[PDB]
Parts: sequence; C-alpha cells; structure tokens
Amino acid sequence: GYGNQGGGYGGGYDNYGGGNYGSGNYNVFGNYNQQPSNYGPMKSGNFGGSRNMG
Amino acid sequence: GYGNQGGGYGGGYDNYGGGNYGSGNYNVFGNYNQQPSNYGPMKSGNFGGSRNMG
Amino acid sequence: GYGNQGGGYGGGYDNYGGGNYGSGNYNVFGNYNQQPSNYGPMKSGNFGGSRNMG
Amino acid sequence: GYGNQGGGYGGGYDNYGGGNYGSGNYNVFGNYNQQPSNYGPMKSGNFGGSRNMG
Amino acid sequence: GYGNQGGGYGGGYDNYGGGNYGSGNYNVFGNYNQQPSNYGPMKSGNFGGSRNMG
Amino acid sequence: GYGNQGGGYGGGYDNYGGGNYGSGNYNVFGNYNQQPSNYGPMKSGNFGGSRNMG
Amino acid sequence: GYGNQGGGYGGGYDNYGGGNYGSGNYNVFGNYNQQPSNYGPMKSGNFGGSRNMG
Amino acid sequence: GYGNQGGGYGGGYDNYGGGNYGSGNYNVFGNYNQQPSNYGPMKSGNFGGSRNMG
Amino acid sequence: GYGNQGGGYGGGYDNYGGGNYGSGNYNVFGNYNQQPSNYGPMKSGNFGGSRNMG
Amino acid sequence: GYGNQGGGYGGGYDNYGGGNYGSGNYNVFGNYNQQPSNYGPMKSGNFGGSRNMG
Amino acid sequence: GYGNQGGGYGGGYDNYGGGNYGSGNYNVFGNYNQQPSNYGPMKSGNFGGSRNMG
Amino acid sequence: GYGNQGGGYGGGYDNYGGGNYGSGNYNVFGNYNQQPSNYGPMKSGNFGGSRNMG
Amino acid sequence: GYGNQGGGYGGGYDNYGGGNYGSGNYNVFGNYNQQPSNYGPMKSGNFGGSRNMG
Amino acid sequence: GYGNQGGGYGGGYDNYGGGNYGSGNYNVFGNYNQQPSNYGPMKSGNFGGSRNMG
Amino acid sequence: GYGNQGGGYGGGYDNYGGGNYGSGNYNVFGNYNQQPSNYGPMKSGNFGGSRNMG
Repeated sequence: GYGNQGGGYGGGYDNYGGGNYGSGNYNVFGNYNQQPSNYGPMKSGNFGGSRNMG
Repeated sequence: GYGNQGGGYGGGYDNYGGGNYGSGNYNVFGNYNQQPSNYGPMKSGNFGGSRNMG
Repeated sequence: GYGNQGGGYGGGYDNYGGGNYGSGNYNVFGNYNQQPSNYGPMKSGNFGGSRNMG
Repeated sequence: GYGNQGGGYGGGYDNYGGGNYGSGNYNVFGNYNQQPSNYGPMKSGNFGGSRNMG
Repeated sequence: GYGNQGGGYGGGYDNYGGGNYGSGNYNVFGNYNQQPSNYGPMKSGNFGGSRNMG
Repeated sequence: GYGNQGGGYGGGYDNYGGGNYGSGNYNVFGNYNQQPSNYGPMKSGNFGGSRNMG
Repeated sequence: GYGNQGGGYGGGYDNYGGGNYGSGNYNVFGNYNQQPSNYGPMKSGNFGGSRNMG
Repeated sequence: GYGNQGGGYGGGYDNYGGGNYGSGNYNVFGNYNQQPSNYGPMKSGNFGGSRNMG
Repeated sequence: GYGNQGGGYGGGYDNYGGGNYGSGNYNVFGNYNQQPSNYGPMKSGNFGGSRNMG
Repeated sequence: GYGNQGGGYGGGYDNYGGGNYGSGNYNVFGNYNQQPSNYGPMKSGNFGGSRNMG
Repeated sequence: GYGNQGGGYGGGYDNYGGGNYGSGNYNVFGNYNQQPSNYGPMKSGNFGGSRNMG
Repeated sequence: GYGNQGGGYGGGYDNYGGGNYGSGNYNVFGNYNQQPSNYGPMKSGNFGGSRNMG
Repeated sequence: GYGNQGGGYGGGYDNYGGGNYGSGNYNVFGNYNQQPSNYGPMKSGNFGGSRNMG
Repeated sequence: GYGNQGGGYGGGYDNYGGGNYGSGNYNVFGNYNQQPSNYGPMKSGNFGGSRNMG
Repeated sequence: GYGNQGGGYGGGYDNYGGGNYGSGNYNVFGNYNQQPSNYGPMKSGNFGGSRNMG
C-alpha cells in the first residue's frame, strides 16, 4: 500500500462511509417475535459545495 | 497497490459508500415471526457542486 | 495495481457505491413468517454539477 | 493492472455502482412464509451536468 | 491490463453499473410461500449533460 | 324463516364457515407496491367422528 | 322459508362453507405492482366418519 | 325468525365461524410499500368426536 | 327472533367465532412503508369431545 | 329477541369469541414506517371435554 | 358608449388581445388522468415600430 | 361612457391584454391525476418604438 | 365616466394588462393529485422607447 | 368620474398591470396532493425610455 | 372623482401595479398536501429613463 504522491488538491485515502448495518446477526425466534429495524439516511462525502478551489 | 501520482485536482483512493446492509444474517424462525427492515437513502460522493475549481 | 499517473482533473480510484444489501442471508422459517425488507434510493457519484472546472 | 496515464480530464478507475442486492440467499421455508423485498432506484455516476469543463 | 494513455477528455476504466440483483438464490419452499421482489430503476452513467466540454 | 321441527339428532341452523376473506378491498398503488396475502386452511364442520350416535 | 319437519337423523339448514374469497376488489395499479394471494385448502362438511349412527 | 322446536340432540342456531378477515380495506400507497398479511388455520365446529351420544 | 324450544341437549344461540380481523382499515402510505400482520389459528366451537352425553 | 325455552342441557345465548382485532384503523404514514401486528391463537368455546353429561 | 371624437392619429376602440384560454372547464377525472396544456406567447398590439407618424 | 375628445396623438380606448387564463375551472380528481398548464409570455401594448411621432 | 379632453400626446383609457390568471378555480382532489401551473412573463405597456415625440 | 383635461403630454387613465393571479381558489385536497404554481416577472408601464419628448 | 387639469407633462390616473396575488384562497387540506407558490419580480412604473423631457 502506497499513498498518493501529489495533486492540485489534497489527495488522501478518505473513507467517508462504510461498516456493517445490522449484519451478521444470529437470531433464533420462537412463536410471535418481532424485530423491526430502521436505518436513517446516510450522507457520506462532500456536501454543500465542499472542498472547492477559490 | 500504488497510489495516484498527480493530477489537476486531488487524486486519492476515496471510498464514499460501502459495507454490508443487513447481510450474512442467520435467522431461524418458528411460527409467527416478523423481521421488518428499512434502510434509508444512501448519498455517497460529492453533492451540491462540491470539489469544484475556481 | 498501479494508480493513475496524471490528468487534467484529479484522477483517483474512487469507490462511490458498493457492498452487500441483504445478501448471503441464511433463513430457515416455519409456518407463518414474514421478513419484509426495503432499501431506499442509492445516490453514488457526483451530483448537482460537482467536480466542475472553472 | 496499470492505471491511466493522462487525459484532458481526470482519468481514474471510478466505481460508481456495484455489489450484491439480495443475492446468494439461503432460504428454506415451510407452509405460509412471505419474504417481500423492495430496492429503490440506484443512481450511480455523474448527474446534473457534473464533471464539466469551463 | 493496461490503462488508457491519453485523450481529449479524461479516459478511465469507469464502472457505472453492475453486480448481482437477487441472483444465485437457494430457495426451497413448501406449501404456500410468497417471495416477491421489486428492483427500482437503475441509472448508471452520465446524466443531465454531464462531462461536457466548454 | 321457520326453524326445524324435529329429528333423530339435533336439527339446527348451524353456520360453520363463512364471511369475507380479503374482499371488497380498495387499493390504489403507485410504482413498486407489494401486497401479499396468505390464508391458512379453513376447517368448518364436524371432524374426527363428531356428532355421532351411540 | 320453512325448516325441515323430521328425519332419522338431525335435519337442519347447515351452512359449512361459503362467503367471498378476495372478491369485489377495486385495484388501480401503476408501473411495477405485485399483489400475490394464496388461499389454503377449504374443508367444509363432515370428516373422519362424522355424524354416524350406532 | 323462529328457532328449532325439538330434536334428539340440542338444536340451536350455532355460529362457529364467520366475520371479515382483512376485508373492506382502503389502502392508497405510493412508491415502495409492502403490506403482507397472514391468517392462520381456522377451525370452527365440533372436533375430536364432540357432541356425541352415549 | 325466537329462541329454541327444546331438545335432547341444550339448544342455544351460541356464537363461537366472529368479528373483524384487521378489516375496514384506512391506510395512506408514502414511499417505503411496511405493515405486516399475522393472525394465529382460530379454534371456535367444541373440542376434545366436548358437550357429550353419558 | 326471545331466549331458549328448555333443553336437556343448559340452553343459553353464549358468546365465546368476537370483537374487532386491529380493525377500523386510520393510519397515514410517511417515508419509512413499520407497523407490525401479531395476534395469538384464539380458543373460544368448550375444550377438554367440557359441558359433558354424566 | 360614445366613441372618440378626434385626435392627431386614428383614435379607435381597438381590442388587440382578450378572451378565455382554457377557462371554465368542467373536468371530472378518475384514477390516472393527464390533461397537459400549453399556450404559446401572445403578442397583441403594435410591433416593429407600427402606427408611426412621418 | 364617453370617449376621448382630442389629443396630439390618437386617443382611444385600446385594450391590449386581458381575459381569463385557465380561470373558473371545475376539477374533481380521484387518485393519480395530473393537470399541468403552461402559459407563454404575454406581450401587450406598443413594442419596438411603436406609435412614435416624426 | 368621461374620457380625456386633450393633451400634448394621445390621451386614452388604455388597458395594457389585466384579467384572471388561474383564479376562481374549484378543485376537489383525492389521494395523489398534481396540478402544476406556470405563467410566463407579462409585458404590458410601452417598450423599446415607444410613443415618443420627435 | 371625469377624465384629464390637458397636459404637456398625453394624460389618460392607463391601466398597465392588474387583475387576479391565482386568487379566490377553492381547493379541498385529501392525502398526497401537490399544487405548485409559478408566476413569471410582470413588467407593466413604460420601459426603455418610452413616452419621451424630443 | 375629478381628473387632473393640466401640467408640464401628461397628468393622468395611471395604475401601473395592483391586484390580488394568490389572495382570498379557500384551502382545506388533509394529511400530506403541498401547495408551493412562487411570484416573480414585479416591475411597475417607468424604467430606463422613461417619460423624460427633451
């Protein structure tokens, strides 16, 4: 693994979004079980005209 | 793995979106089980005219 | 793996969208089971005229 | 694997959309089981006149 | 694998759309099982006059 | 309406099964809607050698 | 309407099965709509040697 | 309406099963809506050799 | 309405099962809504050799 | 309305099961709403050889 | 109503533009009806230096 | 109502623009109805140096 | 109502702009109805140096 | 009402702009109704040095 | 009401701007209703050095 050398703007290994969202669960249910799950909107990155050049 | 050398703008290995969203689950259910799941909108990247050049 | 050398704009190995969305599940259900799943819109990339040149 | 050398704009190995969407599932159901699944619209790439040249 | 050398615009190995959409499933159902699946519109690429030259 | 007069066994106006099962619905759906419905077995009447004479 | 007068066994106006099963629906759907429906076996009447005489 | 007069066994206006099971619904849905419904087995009447004569 | 006069056993206007099970609902949903519903088995009447004569 | 006159056993207007089970609901939902509902088994009537004659 | 008496130029009761443009419509629509309407530019009067004096 | 008497130029009761533009509509719509309406630019009067004196 | 008597230029009761623009509408809508309306620019009067004196 | 008597220029009762712009509407909406309205710029009067004296 | 008598320039009862802009509306909305309204710039009067004296 080698990082970026150069660039007009800042070049980096930016991780904005990732991971596990309710994954790898081990559920054993009997009869009347309810497991609701809600995940809100995910906004990862540059928003509102960010990282602009003057 | 070798990173970017150069560019007019910042060249980098940017990861905006990824991962697991309710994957790899192990569910064993009996009789009347309910497992609802909702995932909101995913916005990954540059939004609103971001990373622009002046 | 060799990264980009150069370009007019920032050349990089950008990953905007990816991953698993409710994949690889192991479900064993008996009788009356309900497993609803909803995934919202996925917006990956550049939006609203992003990464433009002046 | 060799990256792009040069170009008028930023040449890179951009991955906008991909992955698994409810794939590779292992489901064994008995009697009255319901497994509904909805996937919203996927927008991957450049939208709204993005990555333009002035 | 060798990347693009040059071009008037940014030449890169861009992947806009791909992957598996409910593929490779292993389903064994008995009696009255329902497995509905809906996939929304997929928009991969450049939209709204993107990647234009001034 | 006049009921039964007599008989060797009990004569009556027995209603074992009836009604509406998801009938008269008013559904107006747009785009990707799923409305699954499952109704289990209906057993109406005399079962297991019922209402027998010694 | 006059009921039964007499008989060796019990004579009556027995209604075992009837009704509406997903009838008279008013559905107006647009684009990609799915409305699956399953009705299980209906067993109406006398079963297992019922209403026998000794 | 006149009830039963007589009989060897008890003659009556017995209602074992009936009613509405998810009927007359007024649903107006937009985009990705899921409304699953499961109804279990209905056992109405005499079971296990009931209402027998010695 | 006139009740039963007589009989070998007790003649009465017995209502074992009935009513509304999720009927007459007024649902107006937008975007990603899930309304799962499960109804268990209904056992109405005489079970296990009930109301027998010695 | 006139009740039962007589009988070998107790003749009465017995109501074992009835009512509304999540009926007549007025639900207006927006975006990602989940309303799961489970109703257990309903046992209405005479069970285990009840109301027998010696 | 009395007309103009005199003037340096021609005085008259000139009506250049007027009327009803899709007005007073009686529309009763059911389910998915579309009634688009476009009205082009209206140029009423004197244009290009008209009604000039030498 | 009395018209103009005199003037250096032509005095008259000129009506250039007026009327109803999609007014007084009676619309009763059910479910998914769309009634778009576009009205172009209205130019009423004297344009391009009209009604000038030499 | 009495008109103008005299003047250096033509004095008149000129109506350039007026009327109703989507007014007095009677709309009764149910569920998902859309009634968009666009009105273009209105230019009423004298433009481009009109009604000038030499 | 008496009109103008005299003046250096043409004195008149000029109405350039007026009327109703989406006024007096009677709207009764149920559930998800959208009624967007756009009115363009209104230019009423004398523009570009109009009604000038030489 | 008496009009102007005289003046160096044309004296008149000029109405440049007025009226109702989305006023007097009768709106009764239920649940999720949206009624956006945009009114553009209003320019009423004399612009660009109009009605000047030489």
